[PDB]
Amino acid sequence: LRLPLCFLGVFVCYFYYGILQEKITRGKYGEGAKQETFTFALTLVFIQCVINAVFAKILIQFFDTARVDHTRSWLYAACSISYLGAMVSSNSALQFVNYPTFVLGKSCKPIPVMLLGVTLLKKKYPLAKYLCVLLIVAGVALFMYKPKTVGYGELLLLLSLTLDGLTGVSQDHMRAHYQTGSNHMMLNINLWSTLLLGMGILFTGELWEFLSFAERYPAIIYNILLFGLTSALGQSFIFMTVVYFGPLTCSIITTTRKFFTILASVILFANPISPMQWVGTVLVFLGLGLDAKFG
Amino acid sequence: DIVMTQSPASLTVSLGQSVTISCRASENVEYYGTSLMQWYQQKPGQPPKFLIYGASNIESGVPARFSGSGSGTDFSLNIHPVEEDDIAMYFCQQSRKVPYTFGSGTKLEIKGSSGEVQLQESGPGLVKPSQSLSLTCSVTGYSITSDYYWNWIRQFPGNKLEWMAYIRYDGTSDYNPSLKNRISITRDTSKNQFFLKLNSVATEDTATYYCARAYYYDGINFDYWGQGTTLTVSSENLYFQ
Ligand SMILES: Nc1ncnc2c1ncn2[C@@H]1O[C@H](COP(=O)(O)OP(=O)(O)NP(=O)(O)O)[C@@H](O)[C@H]1O
Repeated sequence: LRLPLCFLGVFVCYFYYGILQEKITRGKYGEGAKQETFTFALTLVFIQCVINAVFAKILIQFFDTARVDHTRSWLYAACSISYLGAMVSSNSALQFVNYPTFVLGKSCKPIPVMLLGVTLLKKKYPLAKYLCVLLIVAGVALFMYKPKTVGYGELLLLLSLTLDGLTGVSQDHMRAHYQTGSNHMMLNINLWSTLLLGMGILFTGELWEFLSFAERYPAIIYNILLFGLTSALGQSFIFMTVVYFGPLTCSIITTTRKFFTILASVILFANPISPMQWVGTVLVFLGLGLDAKFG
Repeated sequence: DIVMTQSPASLTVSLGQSVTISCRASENVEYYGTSLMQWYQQKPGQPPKFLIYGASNIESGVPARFSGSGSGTDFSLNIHPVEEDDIAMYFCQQSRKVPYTFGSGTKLEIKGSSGEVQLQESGPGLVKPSQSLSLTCSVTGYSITSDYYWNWIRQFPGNKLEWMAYIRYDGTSDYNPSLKNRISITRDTSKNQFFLKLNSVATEDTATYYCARAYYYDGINFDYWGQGTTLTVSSENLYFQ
């Protein structure tokens, strides 16, 4: 038994997922006056949720079908609301901000999770937090803010961070009190989010517009489909890595994956970055790694 | 399956003393920081009474005297102001793995000596070996199609409990892997009953069978119990005895 693939599969899958997301959301469809921007975040998130739910169903039906799910449906619905809210808010924010900024902001999960835990759950962090978390804040203030009001994009990113913190709190509570497996939770929350997003797109009137837009630029279809696939397989790998190595291994793996994704976005796509902004990303990632190691 | 061992077989204690009963599991019973342990109390000739879940959380209605502590593979139940009421056999149960297992039981004895759910079990008393048996548990005051687990458990002579199986209101059922090939659990919603059928009963099946209602929270907790029905497997017809 060899486990390099715990690194290789997750890294490749999520790296390609990030590249496809950048190519889709920030792509320059059309030209000149005919140029159009991808404003259909709901449809993208709905497709991703559908693909993830299908893969989760396959995984549970083929892997470890003996387990019985003790969780309550309403808990799954409540978690899925925040989960899909976070995903939609982040994807919509990506329309305004660059991709490096989007990923860096979405990486700062520890700050909202600590705030939620201390303010609501009352858990105290002697050394796990309050140290290497101020490092993350310093890095963000170095990158997002510079010496030389905030727009819609960072507001939406902050909202996504808050929703992600709420989702994490709910998931932790349900895991503790109902012993829910990763595959079952992933399937259920993805199904609930798929239903909610289907209702939202159908009633909002965005499905017709998205279909017309795709008809205008058919290639995007392929892209988004691949994107969805890369969001599933990699996720599955992470699940395995959760049960094979442990949580710390998964955390460090995703941290290095995010760093390499930022590097790829900066270099391949010619996203403009400058000195004293690289320092912010370095500080953020160092703080995230130290927090993962301790606590 | 996890084997639960209760350290004190029987504790001779006086009134007012602080009594601690220790239970140990063969494997860690923690899951994301939650200890899946339950403590029940059984008075003589009565079904077990649910006391504690999660190893530290006192069930509503239980006196504040009882408390729980411990983690990993070692747990303890403490009663500081012991009274006459808390005189019984205490059982520790693990809900980490599907074949839920109870402790051997610790007996405590003193020196010098429509608004609720009703479960009723019925079935034959004396049965020849190799015959097929069918116990029926009928529920009144509640519907088996609402959010609760309905379990069949049996207690052997010597007070050794053993969870046989259960059926959820969704229709999903779980079985003890040891007995999975011998028992079958079914339900009839029209009459609001559920049945347990045993094939090829043997002399080792003699026991008191309870049907219980349980809810899952930090482990399965058999909060409501039936009155228990005795079953004796023998090759002789019991007459004049
Ligand atoms: N045990 C787990 N560890 C990490 N991610 C998990 C786990 N279970 C499910 N996931 C999901 O897997 C995905 C990993 O993608 P990613 O965007 O890197 O998450 P992350 O929050 O940035 N890193 P992490 O804190 O480890 O989940 C997320 O959607 C997580 O919710």
